[PDB]
Amino acid sequence: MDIKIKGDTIVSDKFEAKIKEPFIINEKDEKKKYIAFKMEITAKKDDKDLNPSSISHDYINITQDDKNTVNKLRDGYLLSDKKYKDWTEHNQDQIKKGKTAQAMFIYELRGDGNINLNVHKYSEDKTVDSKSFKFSKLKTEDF
Amino acid sequence: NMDIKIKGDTIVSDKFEAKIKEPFIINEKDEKKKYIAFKMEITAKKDDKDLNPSSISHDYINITQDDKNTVNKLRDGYLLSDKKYKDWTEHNQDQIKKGKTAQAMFIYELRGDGNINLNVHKYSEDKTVDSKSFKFSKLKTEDFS
Repeated sequence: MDIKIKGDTIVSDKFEAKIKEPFIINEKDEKKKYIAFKMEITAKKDDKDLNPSSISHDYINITQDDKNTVNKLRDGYLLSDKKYKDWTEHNQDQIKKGKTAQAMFIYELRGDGNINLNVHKYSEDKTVDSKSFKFSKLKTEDF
Repeated sequence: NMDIKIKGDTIVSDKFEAKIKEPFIINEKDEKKKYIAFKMEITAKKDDKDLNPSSISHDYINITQDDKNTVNKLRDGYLLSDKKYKDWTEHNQDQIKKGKTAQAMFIYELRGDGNINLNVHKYSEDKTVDSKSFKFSKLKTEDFS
């Protein structure tokens, strides 16, 4: 199945995610930082696999530039989430054929280099399209 | 298809060069198992997502160890934690930029106390193309808990 990024929007036969502007969660308690990608995913088929968590798992790689390497970023988990419940409460739940839900995906930052959102077809993780974000210009929310 | 060599203490290919730091044993004291550790300074020579250290070792390196009747293929090791070697393992999965060099470390599960051979083989075919040997007797050995 084929996949693209159109401006600010991921596009596939099965779904479209609108990438809201990402930002840092500064987890002040354990001096760790995450990058958070809010998104408005709208399901285009009826398919139990179409939950946001397994979308991101299935089709998205985040990486972050660094002095000698290009760093793959791990999935982030937050101690609690009263804060973002509005955007996470459906990260596990399937999306109805016509409908749109809010999702948010967290990755564990390491460094301060620019970020790349990559997109890859289901099986193969060769990057098919990408979007980059200047780190310097991302807004940063504490915890 | 791509060609490969060992020059002294260094691996050489069109895509990269690894410097083989002197290897050594991790004695995992908790589960009475030993590993051989190859620290390395890999420097990428192309731009290529496949060029991460893990998949290099996988793609191009066989370790073996001599034994009384056989010559033993050594498995890939995994350590319980790795605060200890984070310096050398944190990038084992990540790609290396066209001109840059990163520290990698590859662990193999020892079986026996025979001498070690590092073999090198082209991408597809695993016929050894070049090799280096290390006398086991003289390797330094670092514990763990």
